[PDB]
Amino acid sequence: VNELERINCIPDQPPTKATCDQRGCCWNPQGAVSVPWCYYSKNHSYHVEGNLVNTNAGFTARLKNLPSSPVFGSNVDNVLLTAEYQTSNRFHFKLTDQTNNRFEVPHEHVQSFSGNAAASLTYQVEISRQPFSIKVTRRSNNRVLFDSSIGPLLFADQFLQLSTRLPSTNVYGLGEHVHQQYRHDMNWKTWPIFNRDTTPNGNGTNLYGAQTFFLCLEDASGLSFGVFLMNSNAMEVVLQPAPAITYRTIGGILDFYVFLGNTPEQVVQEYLELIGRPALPSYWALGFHLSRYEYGTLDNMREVVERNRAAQLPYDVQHADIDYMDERRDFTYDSVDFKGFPEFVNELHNNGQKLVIIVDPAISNNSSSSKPYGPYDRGSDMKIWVNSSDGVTPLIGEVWPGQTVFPDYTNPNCAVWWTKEFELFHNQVEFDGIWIDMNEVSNFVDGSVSGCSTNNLNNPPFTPRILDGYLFCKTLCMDAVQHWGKQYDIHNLYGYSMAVATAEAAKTVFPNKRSFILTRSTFAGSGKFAAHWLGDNTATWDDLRWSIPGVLEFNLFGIPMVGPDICGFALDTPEELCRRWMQLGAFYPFSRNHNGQGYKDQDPASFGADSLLLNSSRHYLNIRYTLLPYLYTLFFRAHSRGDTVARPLLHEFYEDNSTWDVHQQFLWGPGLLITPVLDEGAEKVMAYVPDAVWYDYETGSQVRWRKQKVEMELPGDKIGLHLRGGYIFPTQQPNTTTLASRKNPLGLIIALDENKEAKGELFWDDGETKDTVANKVYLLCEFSVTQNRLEVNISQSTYKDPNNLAFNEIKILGTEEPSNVTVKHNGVPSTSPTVTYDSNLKVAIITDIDLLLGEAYTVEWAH
Ligand SMILES: *[C@@H]1O[C@H](CO)[C@@H](O[C@@H]2O[C@H](CO)[C@@H](O)[C@H](O)[C@H]2NC(C)=O)[C@H](O)[C@H]1NC(C)=O
Ligand SMILES: *[C@@H]1O[C@H](CO)[C@@H](O[C@H]2O[C@H](CO)[C@@H](O)[C@H](O)[C@H]2NC(C)=O)[C@H](O)[C@H]1NC(C)=O
Ligand SMILES: [O-]S([O-])([O-])O[C@@H](CO)[C@H](O)C[S@+]1C[C@@H](O)[C@H](O)[C@H]1CO
Ligand SMILES: *[C@@H]1O[C@H](CO)[C@@H](O)[C@H](O)[C@H]1NC(C)=O
Repeated sequence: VNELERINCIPDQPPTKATCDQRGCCWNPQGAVSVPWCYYSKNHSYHVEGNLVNTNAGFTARLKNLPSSPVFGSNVDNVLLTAEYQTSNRFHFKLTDQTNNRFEVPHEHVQSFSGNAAASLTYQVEISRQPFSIKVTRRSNNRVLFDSSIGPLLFADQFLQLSTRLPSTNVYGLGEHVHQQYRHDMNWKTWPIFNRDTTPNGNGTNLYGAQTFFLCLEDASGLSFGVFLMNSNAMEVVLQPAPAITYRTIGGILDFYVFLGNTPEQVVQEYLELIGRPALPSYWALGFHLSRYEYGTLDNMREVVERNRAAQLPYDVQHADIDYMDERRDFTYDSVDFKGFPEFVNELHNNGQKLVIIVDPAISNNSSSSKPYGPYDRGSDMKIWVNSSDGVTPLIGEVWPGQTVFPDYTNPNCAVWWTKEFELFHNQVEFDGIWIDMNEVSNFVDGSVSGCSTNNLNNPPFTPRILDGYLFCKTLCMDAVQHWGKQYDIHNLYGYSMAVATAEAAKTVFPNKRSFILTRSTFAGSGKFAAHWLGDNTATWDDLRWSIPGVLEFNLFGIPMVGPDICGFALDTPEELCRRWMQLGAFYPFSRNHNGQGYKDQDPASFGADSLLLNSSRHYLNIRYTLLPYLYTLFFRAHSRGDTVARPLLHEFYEDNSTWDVHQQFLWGPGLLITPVLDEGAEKVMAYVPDAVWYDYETGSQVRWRKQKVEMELPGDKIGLHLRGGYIFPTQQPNTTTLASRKNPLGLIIALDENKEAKGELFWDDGETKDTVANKVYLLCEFSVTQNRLEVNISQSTYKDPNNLAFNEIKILGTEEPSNVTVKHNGVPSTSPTVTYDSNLKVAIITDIDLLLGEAYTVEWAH
């Protein structure tokens, strides 16, 4: 045995020979660090009994256990393998108890498969019988993608395990964690997954969400595949240098999906097709958001709002944290410190801004006849709470307002209660979106106010390496009871179910609008309902650096609208760190400056009306807003096709192995390269310039760099922004809110490639109505440039913006002097455009032009 292939047979304790012998494993302490001293033997697990049986969907096999006696609970003697050739690029297999029904995730989007095995498979599946293994290979080149033969299948009631070899160490995904790097280097590492309120720091613990998907770039040709495990039980994922990955879960079933694609982007598309593509956001939600924990008073909140508006900061959304509530209670505001809250919301709305309020799941149980609490009263009447293990008494915990009960969002009647609570609150306070927090679910006591009973759910035979080492730590008892089942099985689905419910609520509170939902806890598929933020970070340079892989990973997960708390939640932020964080933060898909209780102000204007931080912030936010039609079109593609929005370099440049672990840079879509300074004291960054033509966004000049590391010079007031040759970027003159910006002239930036060609597109709809894509009420155009000619082509035209919008400026990068510029509208010349040329920089700008949005044009020139 090569020691890098050993599968650890004592994951639970320090290795000893007595235990090894007792478990039938192999003993060989003579390895390197982390190499398992005790590991599974070549032949001792399951075997196929009899023949495989062809089915309409695929095949089944009966697997039978070669007798080994109880280690982590009751073992499953007879396992059923069910395999389905669901599509040409998606393989599904599950391992279940032949004789007993077990918990299976009640996912809201994923459906059971009916009908027939797909034609034209890109993959082939091979099963071995003695012992059992399953292998998925790519048909085109026979590359083995999934191969469980490296280790056993373990299948006990509370311990299920399967391993697979991997064809490369280009592995990305898993969550929710702070991985620090984007690529998993595959040296020995265990990642626990169990939704938990915990700090995203350098310790690598389980965090708020549960995301089992990973993507593997097989080679430089771009060929890639992905694996997803549909299991909501506590689990851990073990990486080793074979290279190989092992999934080790303490409940449910092994329900796997394998996705193949020609590019990493196609693997993401295949995954999102299964689990659900992200919601198209409200266009306003792409603006800058400002927030903090404890303004304390409305007067304080208004002062912050007003100084940032005074500074002309692009600034669409104000969040209001639990300090707006009457004693941290949902669906109230503090009639004293937040006296006049309704008038403030009118002021926000009148300035074209939006209000997002925090809502916690936990409901105060403190209600009397003297002092009634309506949400508790109504929730109790409807009987919609999570119950203790008796199945009838609501479970009591403790969160912000004190003792609380917790909504059971898995019960359809709960969402009716939840909706009515929001419709009543909204009559008082006209919020525009909802921030759901503390939904792991997070509890200030362990399990409940009376703790947890000792039993196999609260105290299982095996516990993954979760923070604090008990399942019920800072959450509900594992034997608590909900409509979908016991908390042991569905704990990881609480935040998911809460987002589903909250989205159901938005149907009523915000009729036919998308609104905005931001969630802390997530499961696979939560991006269909909500944005995400990366949680309670800290104002340190480490946190700044760690933000990028977090953003990228959530994009792979189909939650593209993601960002951290810009400047850092915990701690006073240093000015230089906040300045570099706001530069980068202008380019996070979800851009929010948020701050913890007590710390100094970190809103941009608090640094001074004439500070470099404010100046720089406003400069880069105005760039963000200029480019919002490009960003919005990227979200349209994420929603309708499944593309990422914040994208790793390797997704566009996989042919170049220098891009495979770049994590200090990223792209917006295919064309915009963002290079932040992420080091204290630095005025340069060490960056990689991929193999393309690149133009400096601000000046339009073509960089000398191509396919190389560079020291990019970036002074206190600069972040690197380069546009890729071959791409056309739609823009719109910025303003301080998107309500206003969306009325402005549009522009095109044409970044020419080596052949003087470029392509791009623009999606445009009303920016807020739900189902504009489903109901095909939108504009989609395509731009293409070939040497002497720009064509504006209209592929869908069922929305005409009433603001009479037009392209009034075209900037061409990397061009020789155009001359004789002519504009035609469906063939008819022409109106005679002004052209300015910079011969040194090779930039042409065409003005005094009026190309109506939604109309076909040709713009032609000579050299
Ligand atoms: C939690 O306990 C309550 C009782 O406290 C259960 O409420 C039942 O709800 C249905 C209507 O949905 C009624 O028909 C039953 O009569 C209720 N029970 C009683 C005795 O009041 C609720 O079902 C429990 N929840 C779970 C998930 O088991
Ligand atoms: C940005 O939006 C503001 C609204 O906040 C626009 O404000 C002005 O627009 C008109 C001038 O063309 C005035 O007649 C309005 O009264 C005025 N409103 C204000 C400032 O409160 C402004 O034009 C927009 N600017 C850009 C660059 O688009
Ligand atoms: O450390 S402390 O801030 O007190 O509490 C954290 C640990 O439980 C919570 O997650 C903070 S919550 C999440 C944070 O975005 C909100 O601003 C806080 C108030 O709603
Ligand atoms: C790990 O957690 C501890 C608290 O238990 C914290 O003080 C420490 O800073 C963390 N370590 C890292 C590497 O961030």
